[PDB]
Amino acid sequence: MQASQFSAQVLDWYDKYGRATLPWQIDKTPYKVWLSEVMLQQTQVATVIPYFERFMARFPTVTDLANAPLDEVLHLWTGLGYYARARNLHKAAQQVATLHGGKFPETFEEVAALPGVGRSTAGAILSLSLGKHFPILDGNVKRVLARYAVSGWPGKKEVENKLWLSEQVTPAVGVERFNQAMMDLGAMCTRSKPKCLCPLQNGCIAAANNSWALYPGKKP
Ligand SMILES: Nc1ncnc2[nH]cnc12
Ligand code: SF4
Repeated sequence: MQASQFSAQVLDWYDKYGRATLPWQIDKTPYKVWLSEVMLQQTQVATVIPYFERFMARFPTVTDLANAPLDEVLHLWTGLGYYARARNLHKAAQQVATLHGGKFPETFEEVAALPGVGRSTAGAILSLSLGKHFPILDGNVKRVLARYAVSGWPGKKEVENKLWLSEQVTPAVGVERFNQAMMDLGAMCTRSKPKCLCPLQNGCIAAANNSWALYPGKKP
């Protein structure tokens, strides 16, 4: 499907079903988006909501998080699992306080340099909070794009580079809505039995061939 049509269809879909009412989607700031992305990396949205609210109440700013004892951060994280995220979260907060005077960085390199934040997460933080022109590529997005019929295992460098398709379909105008739409689409284009309610159904190769099971490829 033509890139221009891909982004246009996803944006039109988001405008009608794009439920952007979650806490981290209102009065967005790099800090709030970063915090939510880290919590959402390996935890379901329903579970994350109360923690996000608790964290924002206890740590209104990144400096408050940086100055808090690690033990307190880990205690509040209890129940989210995958604590390496919490440890990196605290280190990143301290890096922001130390290197950026407490102002969460708004430039890609400085964001990506934070512990626990990669190319995709950095792109998400800046695109969603400031509308900066960056594409994303998490598990949800890989699924949607792979189902352009990319059958290789994303674990392979060449396949990962191929998927990073994301750049081609991601627009600058409306990037915040498009990136959120892609994540919503992949989360609600599911692993099993996708609900091809999808704005890409008229051009998706997997849908046309009823072959979604082949994309993305599984670890060989
Ligand atoms: N923006 C987002 N909305 C819902 N689930 C997500 N998982 C990762 N990012 C997400
Ligand atoms: S049409 Fe179906 S398989 Fe294709 S992107 Fe949409 S949900 Fe996924």
